[PDB]
Amino acid sequence: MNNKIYINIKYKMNFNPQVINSRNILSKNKSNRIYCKNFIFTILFFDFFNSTFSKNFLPYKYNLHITKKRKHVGSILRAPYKNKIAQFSLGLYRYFLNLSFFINSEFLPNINNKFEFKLLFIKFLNSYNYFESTLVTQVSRVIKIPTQIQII
Amino acid sequence: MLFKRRKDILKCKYKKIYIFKNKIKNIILKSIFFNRNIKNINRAYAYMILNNSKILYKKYHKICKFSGYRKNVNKFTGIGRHELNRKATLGQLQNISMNSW
Amino acid sequence: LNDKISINFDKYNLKFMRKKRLYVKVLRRKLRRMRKMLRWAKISLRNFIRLTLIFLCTKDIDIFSKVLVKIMDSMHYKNHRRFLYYLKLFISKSMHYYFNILRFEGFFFYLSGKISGGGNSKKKNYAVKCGKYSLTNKMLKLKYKKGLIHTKTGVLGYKLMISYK
Amino acid sequence: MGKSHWRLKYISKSIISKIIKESIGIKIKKKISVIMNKSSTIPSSLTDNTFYIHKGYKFRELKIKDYHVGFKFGEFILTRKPNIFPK
Amino acid sequence: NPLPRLQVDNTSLWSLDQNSELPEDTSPEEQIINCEGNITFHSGLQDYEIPAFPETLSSYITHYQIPSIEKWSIFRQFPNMYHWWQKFYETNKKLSEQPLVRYQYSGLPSVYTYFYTMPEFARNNIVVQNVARCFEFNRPELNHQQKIMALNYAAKFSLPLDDLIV
Amino acid sequence: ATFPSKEQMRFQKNMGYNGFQPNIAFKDDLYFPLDNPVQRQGLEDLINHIKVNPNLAIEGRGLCTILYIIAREGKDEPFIFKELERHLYKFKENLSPRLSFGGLYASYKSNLASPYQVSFFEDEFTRNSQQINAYEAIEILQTMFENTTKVNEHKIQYFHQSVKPIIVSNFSKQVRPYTGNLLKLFIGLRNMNIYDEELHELILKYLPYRRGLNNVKDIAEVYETLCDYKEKGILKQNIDAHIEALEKKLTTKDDCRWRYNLKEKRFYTYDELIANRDNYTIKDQLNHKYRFSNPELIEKFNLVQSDKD
Amino acid sequence: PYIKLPNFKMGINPSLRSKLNPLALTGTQKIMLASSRIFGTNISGNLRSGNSELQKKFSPEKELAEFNTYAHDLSSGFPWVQYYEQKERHKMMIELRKMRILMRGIK
Amino acid sequence: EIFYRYFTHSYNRNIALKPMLLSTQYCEYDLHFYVRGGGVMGQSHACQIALARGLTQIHPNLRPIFMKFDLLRTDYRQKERKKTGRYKARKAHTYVRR
Amino acid sequence: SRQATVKHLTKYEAIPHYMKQTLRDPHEYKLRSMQQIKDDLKDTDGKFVARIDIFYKDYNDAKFHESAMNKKVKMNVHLKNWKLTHSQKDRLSLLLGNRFMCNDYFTLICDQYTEPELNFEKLVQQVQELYLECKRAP
Amino acid sequence: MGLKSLPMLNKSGISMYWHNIWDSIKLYKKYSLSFLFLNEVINHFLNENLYYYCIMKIRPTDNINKIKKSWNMRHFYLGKILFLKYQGW
RNA sequence: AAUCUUACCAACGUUUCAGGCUUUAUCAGUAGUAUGAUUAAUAUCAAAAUUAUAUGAUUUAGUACGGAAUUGCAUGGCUGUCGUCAGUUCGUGCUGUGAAGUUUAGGAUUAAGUUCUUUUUAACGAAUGCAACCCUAUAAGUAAGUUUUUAUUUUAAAAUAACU
RNA sequence: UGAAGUCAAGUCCCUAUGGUCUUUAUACGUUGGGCUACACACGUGUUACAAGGGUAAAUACAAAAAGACGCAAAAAAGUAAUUUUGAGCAAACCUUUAAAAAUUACCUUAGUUCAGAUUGUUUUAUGAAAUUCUAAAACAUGAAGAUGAAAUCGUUAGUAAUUG
Ligand SMILES: [Mg+2]
Ligand SMILES: [Mg+2]
Ligand SMILES: [Mg+2]
Ligand SMILES: [Mg+2]
Ligand SMILES: [Mg+2]
Ligand SMILES: [Mg+2]
Ligand SMILES: [Mg+2]
Ligand SMILES: [Mg+2]
Ligand SMILES: [Mg+2]
Ligand SMILES: [Mg+2]
Ligand SMILES: [Mg+2]
Ligand SMILES: [Mg+2]
Ligand SMILES: [Mg+2]
Ligand SMILES: [Mg+2]
Ligand SMILES: [Mg+2]
Ligand SMILES: [Mg+2]
Ligand SMILES: [Mg+2]
Ligand SMILES: [Mg+2]
Ligand SMILES: [Mg+2]
Ligand SMILES: [Mg+2]
Repeated sequence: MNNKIYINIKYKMNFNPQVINSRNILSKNKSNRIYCKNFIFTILFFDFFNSTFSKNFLPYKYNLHITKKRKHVGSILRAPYKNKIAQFSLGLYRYFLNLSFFINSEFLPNINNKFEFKLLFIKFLNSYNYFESTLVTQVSRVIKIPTQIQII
Repeated sequence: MLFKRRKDILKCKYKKIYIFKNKIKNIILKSIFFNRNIKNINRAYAYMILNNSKILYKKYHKICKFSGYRKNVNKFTGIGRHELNRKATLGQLQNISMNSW
Repeated sequence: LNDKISINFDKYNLKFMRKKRLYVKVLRRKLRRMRKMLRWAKISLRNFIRLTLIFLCTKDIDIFSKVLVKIMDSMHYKNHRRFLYYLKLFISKSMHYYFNILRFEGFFFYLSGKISGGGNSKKKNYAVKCGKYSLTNKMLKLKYKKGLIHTKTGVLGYKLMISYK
Repeated sequence: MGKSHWRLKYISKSIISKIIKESIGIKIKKKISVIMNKSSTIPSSLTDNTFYIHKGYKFRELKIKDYHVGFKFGEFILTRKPNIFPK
Repeated sequence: NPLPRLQVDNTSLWSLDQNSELPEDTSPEEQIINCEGNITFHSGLQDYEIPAFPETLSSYITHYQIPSIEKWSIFRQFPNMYHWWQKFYETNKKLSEQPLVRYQYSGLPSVYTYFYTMPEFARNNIVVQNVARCFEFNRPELNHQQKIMALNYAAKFSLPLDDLIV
Repeated sequence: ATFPSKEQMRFQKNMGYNGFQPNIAFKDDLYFPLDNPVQRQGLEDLINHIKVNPNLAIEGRGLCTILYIIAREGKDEPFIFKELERHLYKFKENLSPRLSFGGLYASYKSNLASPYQVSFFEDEFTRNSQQINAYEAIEILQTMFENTTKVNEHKIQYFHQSVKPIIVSNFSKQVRPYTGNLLKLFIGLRNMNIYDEELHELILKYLPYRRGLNNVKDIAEVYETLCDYKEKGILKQNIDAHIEALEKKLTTKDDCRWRYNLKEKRFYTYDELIANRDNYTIKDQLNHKYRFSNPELIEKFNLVQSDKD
Repeated sequence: PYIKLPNFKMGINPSLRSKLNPLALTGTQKIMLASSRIFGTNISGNLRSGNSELQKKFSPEKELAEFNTYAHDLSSGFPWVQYYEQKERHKMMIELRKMRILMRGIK
Repeated sequence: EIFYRYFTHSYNRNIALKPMLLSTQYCEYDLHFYVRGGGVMGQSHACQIALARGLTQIHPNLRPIFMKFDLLRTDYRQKERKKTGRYKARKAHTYVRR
Repeated sequence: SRQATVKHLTKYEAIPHYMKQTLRDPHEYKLRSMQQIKDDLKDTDGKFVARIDIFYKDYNDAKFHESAMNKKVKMNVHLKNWKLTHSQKDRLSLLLGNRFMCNDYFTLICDQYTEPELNFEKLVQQVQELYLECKRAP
Repeated sequence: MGLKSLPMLNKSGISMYWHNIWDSIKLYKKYSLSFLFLNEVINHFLNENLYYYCIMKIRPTDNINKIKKSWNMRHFYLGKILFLKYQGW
C-alpha cells in the first residue's frame, strides 16, 4: 500500500531563466535584459501545501530539468526581386522545463465502468492548466495511476 | 467584379473543398487501382471512374492571402515573402529572432 | 477560441490639473502659430498639449500619430512644410526638457515624397531629431510605426520612432 | 521509354465517350473527330477512322492503323515550327 | 490612485432588454467611454476563484507592468489547486472504497457490424476485407456513418460488369 | 463562362462558412449558441447564481430564455420555477412573441411549472398569435404529450383557439414545402388524440408520396397508424389510395425489405438479418451505364457486335 | 531493344501470405492470424496492395482553417466594417475627374 | 570495446598513449574511457587531454612535463560559418568587370 | 546521436542440410477447453482481476483540427497474477508481435478512435481476448 | 540608401516583449493570424461606431453624416490592443 | 515553368459584386449531394438510388465594378552599390570685412572621428556611425538534474551460460 | 551588425498611390499550346581526362536540422532502384543521416576494369495526366577528353582543398 504515481510536465518559455544566486549580483551590462523569472512556483507548491499533504497521499522527489531548442523558419529574400544576396535569416528560440514528481498512495482505485476513465483522468488533466503562468505555459502532461479491473 | 486577390483566394479555396469531400471516393478508387492481386478489369474500371471527375478542382497551387503572390511561401507562418519583410520592421511576428549562430 | 475570456477596457492612471498656471501658459505662448492650422481640424488647444504628455509618458506610437493625420489631412498640400517647422521647434526646444524626467530618451520622424508640390515636382525628405535613436544598442529599447498619408498629388510615408529606458 | 505495364494506359473522359459512340455505331463527324488531351493513348477499336487533332490555332489530320495503336496522339503532331538561321 | 472598476460575467443577461426595444440614441461604447473608472467582462468564475486579470495596475507602460501580471498569475494559482488537489484525493478515495464487480462492457462503433450482414461474394473479396480493416483501425478521423457509407461504395466493385464497360 | 459559378458557391455553403451568427442576436430575442463546453459551464453558473441570490432583479428576456434552454436540455429544477414566477407580473401584455413562446414551451415540457405560470403565457401567445411562426406552434404540440401537469382537455381548447389559425393560414408556405413540419405535426396529433378534418385533408394530399420520407421509421409509423384508423373508422375521408403507395415503397425499396415486414408488421432484429445474410434476392444488380436513364442504347450495343459476327 | 535472359532460379518469390496453407496451418500461423483480428494488421505478398493508401493520412481541411480566418480581408470575415473615410476619398477624387473630363471634352 | 578493435591504425593509438610514456607507469593501471562525438582523429586527441588531466591528480610531479607537451590545453579552434553570398567561409563568387 | 546501421555477416552461406538447425512448432498440440481454465481460479470463484498502469496525456494545443492529439491511451499490464507456463509465455510473445514485453509487464496502446474512452475500452477488450487466447494453452 | 536591417527583431527576444506575449506550438499559424483579425475588428468597432449600424439594418423594422464622420468618437484616442494566454484564459 | 502557375498566342464562352444587409417577382416535389447524363473544358440538363437536416432554391435594383495597360524623369514602400570605407551634423562661444574656418588641425596610438595627452590667450559639450553590451566555441567558480542524458556503484527477479 | 547621402541606379509586373488611357473590352472563366525553340558567341557551375586512382569484399567514428495533408524501425522479397509490412513517437524518450580515410586482394600506365555523354528497351516512384515537357535503377550502347593560348579570379587557419 505504497502504490506510486508519475507526473511529467513540460513548459515553454521564450526568454532566458535566471539563477537565484544571480539576483543580488549581475553585471550592469546585462541588467536591462528580460528574463522568465518566477519559474520556480512549481517547486514552491510542495512547501506551502506540505502541511495539507496527508500521510496516506504524499508527494516526494520533485525535480526540474532544462533544455533549449531552435526551430528554423528559413532565410527569406529581403528585396522584391533581383537580389539573391539579400537574405535576412529568421529563427525561433525556446526553453523547455521538465517537471517530474511522484506521489505515493495507500489506496488503489477500482474500475468498473467506462465513465470512471473520465472521472479521474479527463476532468483533471483538462483542469491542470491552473499550474501555469503567463510566460511559463505547458505543452504536455502525464498521469499514471495503478488500478484494478475485473476482466472475466 | 473583384480585385485579383479576393478572386484568386476563392479559386484556391474551391479546389480544396472539392478534395475534402471527394476524399473518401478518390482514396478507395485509387486503392483498387494499385491492388496488384486483383484482375486488371476491376483495376481499370476504377481507373475509369477515377478520371470521370472534375480535374479542374484538383489543380491546386499555393498563394499568399495578403500580396496575391504565389511562388515563395513560408509554411511555418502561412504568409508570404514581401509581407514578412514588412512585419519584421514592425516586429509584429511573435517569438521570432534573428539567427546569430 | 474554445477558451475563457476577460476583456478590460481600462484607462490610464494619469490625470491633469484643474487650474491654469504658468507651466501651461509657457506652452500656449509658444504654440500659437499652429492655432490656425489647428482650427481647420476642429481640434482644441487644451487636448493637443495633453496627448503629447500622454505620449511622452505612455510611449504609444498610435496616439500621437492620429493627431498628426487629422492635421496633415485637413490642411491643404501647400502648407505641410510650415506645420513641421513649428513641430520641430516645439519638440526640439520646449519638450526636450521633459525627457530626462520620465526616463524617456529619443525622438525621430522622417517623411517621404512630395511634402509640398504639384504634378511633376521633385521628391523632398524632411526629418526631426532629438535625443538618442540608436539601433546597434541591442539593450536600448524602441517602438516603430510605418505610416501613410494620402493627397491629391500622391502619397507620403512617415516613420515614427521612439526610445526609452 | 514509357510507364510500367501495370500502370494502365490513360484514356480520358472524352475518348471513353467516343469509344462508346463507336460501339453504338454512331459515326465520327465534325466535332466528334476532334481530339484533345494528347497524352491519352491511342485506342484499338478506332481503327479505320479520321481524327482532327488540335495544336495552337489550327489542327492536324490522321487515320488510325494497327501500327499506330498503343502510341500517343501528341507524338505524331508538331507544335513548334522549326528554327532556321537565315543567310 | 487606482480607478474604480466593474465586472460583468453572464449576469449581464438579467439586465438585458429585448431587441425590439433598445437605446438608439445612446450606445454602450459611448457609455464605456464617458463613464469613469474601468469596465470588465469575463466569462465567469466559481466562488473560490479569483479574477484572472489584476483589477489594478501599478504602472502604465507595457514593459514595466507585465511583471505585475506574472506576480498576479502566480498569486492566483493557489486557491485553484486546493480545490484541485483536494478532489484528486477524494476521487481516488472512493474507488478503493468502492466494491469490485465485473467490468460493465459497453458498445463501440465499428464497421464489422455491417460486414457480417453482407453476403459471401462481397465478404470474400480481397477488396472489402482490406477496406474494413484500415477504415476501422488506422482512420479515427471519420464518423461511424462515413465508414459504413464507404463499404457500400466498395461493395459495388464486388459486383460484375456489363459489356459496354468491358 | 461566369465566375463564381453556382456549383462552386454551394461549397462554401455546405461547409457552413457563409453565416455570421452575431446577427442572429438582433433577430431572435433569445440566443444561446452553446457551441463549446466552456459555454455550457456558463449556463450552470447562472443556475447557481440564482440559488445563492434570493434577492434578484431581472428583465423579461433573461427569465424566459433560461427556461427555454432548461426545457430543451431537459434538466430537472424544482427550485428554479417558484423563484422566477414571482416576477411575472412585471411583464404582462408586454413580452415579445419569441419570448412568450419560450416560457410557454418550457412550462409544458418542464412538468414543474405552476398553473399560474402557464396562465401567464397563454394570454400572450394569443396576444401575438398572428406574428408567431408555424413551426414554433408545432413544437408546442410536441410538448402537450410530454406534459402531465394539465389535463388533456384544456390543452385541446387552447389548441383550437390559438394554434389552428396559425397553421391553416401559414400552411402553403411555412409547412407545405417542408416534410419535417408535417411529420412532427402528424405524430403530434395522434399522440394528443385530436383529429380535425381541416388539417388531415391538407396533410395527406402530400405526405405519402414525398421523397422526404427517407427514414423507414418515418414511413412505417405513418403506415402503422393509417392502417389503424381504417380499423376504427375514425376519419371519414377515404385513405385507401394513400396506404397502397406506402406499401409499394416498403416493398420496392430494397432497404425496407432488409429492415421491415408488412405482413409480420415489425422491424427485424440484428441476429435475424444474419440468417438472411446470404439470401441474395436482388435481380440484375451490377455496374452499368445508361441503364436506368436510356436502356435503348444497350439494345443497339447488342445489335452492332452481333452484326460483326 | 528488349534483352531478356533466363533466370535459373525457380519458384514463387516467397511471402508470408504465400507460405500459408489455410487447409494445413501451423501453430505459429494461427497465432499471428489471431493477432490480426485484434489489432487489424495486414498480411500481403511482396507485391503492392492498396492498404498503404487506406492507411495514409490526408488532412486538407487544415488549409481551409487558414482561409476561414479572414484576417487578410475583414469585410469578408466581419461585414459590419464600413471604411467611411477611405470611401470619401474614393468619391471625391472620382467626381473631380469628371470635372476634368467634361471641361477637357470641351477644350 | 577492445583497444585494437576500435582504433585500428596505430597513429590513432599512439596519440592516446603518448602520456603513458611520459609517466613511466606502464601496465600499473586499467583504463576505461567512453567517448562520443566527432571523427577519429579529433576523437583521439581528446584522450590525451583526459589521461594527462587524470594522471596529474595522482602524479602532480608530472605537471611541468605536460605543460611543455601542451597535452592539457584544449583546442577551442572550431569550424567557421558559411556566409550568404560566399560558397563557404572565405570563398566568394568570381569577380566580373567588363 | 545514433550509430550507423551495418549488415553484419552473421551466418555463413553454404552449410550442409544435415548440419543446420531446424526447430518444430511447439504450439502444435491440443488446445485447452473452457472449464479447464475456470478450474484454475477456484480461490476466486470465477473472478479474475488484473493490475495495470494507465498513462494518458493532455495538451493545450488539442483544438479545432488538432483535437485528435488526445486519443492515445498507453497501458501496462502486470503478469505475476498470470501463472504463465513456458508454453503460455511464448504464445503471448507472438500475439503482441515485435512489441515490448518483459517478465514483469508489457505494453498496450490504442489510437483507433478520436475520443480516448473508446480507445480505452478497446484495450480492455484486447486484454480479455489475449488472456483467454493465451491461457487456451497449458 | 544604406541598409538598416531589422532593428526590432534584433532587440526583441533579449530586451523587448513583442506586441503580444503568448506563445504556441503546432498552432503558430492560427494565433498569429487570428489575433491580427481581432486587433482590427476592435479598432474598427470602436473608432467607427457600429452599434448604430447594427440597429438600422441588421435588425428588422416592422444623424447620418453625424455617424459617418464619427463625431461622437472625435475625442477617442486608443493606445494599443494587447493579448495574453494562460490557465485556459 | 509538366497542368495550375502565367502575365504571352489561338479558340469556345461570360458582361458586372464573394459574403452580409435591403429590395422586386416567381417556384416548392421541389431542393442538394461521395448521384446520373451531357461538352474538349468551365458551363448546361435531370428523378434509378440516397440525403430532408427549421424559417428555403432561383431572379430584379442598389451597397467603393475592374485592370501585371502606361509614365520609377511625379512618389511612397522594399533594395543594391560607393562601404564595414570612417566619416556626416547641430546649439552656444571665439577668429576673419566676408565666402568660411575652429570644434572635426598638433604629438603618439588605432582596424577605426579608435583611445590617451597640460600641443595652443580659446573651444567646451551633444547626437549618429565604428566599438562594446547580446549569440557560438574555451578554462576556472557557483546553482539544478530527468523513467528521456552519461558513467561509477548497488539492491531484486527472469532468460541464457556456468555448475556453487 | 552597416551612418549622412550620391549614382534622376532598379522596380508602378508582389501589395499601396498621383496623373493618363481603356470599360461589349486593354476586364473575366475554361480547354490546348507556349515560356524547354537553335547558326555563331559570352558569364556561371557540376563532373572528368587517372594509380596520393578505379573496383570488389568485410566493415568504424559526426554535428546541425526535421517530423502527423509525417518520420517511418525489425523481419521478408527483389539483382537493384524499390515494394509488402507499420512496432513506436507529436518527442534530449521512438524514427529518418554519412562518406572520404584505414585493413585485405585484384586491375599494372593502356583512350585503359579511367571517363561517362548520347541512344534503344523493360522495370521503379509521384500524380488525374509524362508525347510536347520529370527523376532514378538494370541489361546494352561507351562519343569528346590525355590537365588546357593571350588573359584572368579566390584565399590569410581550423582559411585553401577534399568528403559526404
Ligand atoms: Mg506544384
Ligand atoms: Mg510501404
Ligand atoms: Mg503551362
Ligand atoms: Mg491554362
Ligand atoms: Mg491583362
Ligand atoms: Mg530611375
Ligand atoms: Mg578641419
Ligand atoms: Mg558552428
Ligand atoms: Mg553548446
Ligand atoms: Mg527601365
Ligand atoms: Mg523563364
Ligand atoms: Mg574519384
Ligand atoms: Mg556487404
Ligand atoms: Mg536503428
Ligand atoms: Mg530494415
Ligand atoms: Mg501502432
Ligand atoms: Mg576507401
Ligand atoms: Mg574515345
Ligand atoms: Mg568505369
Ligand atoms: Mg594517360
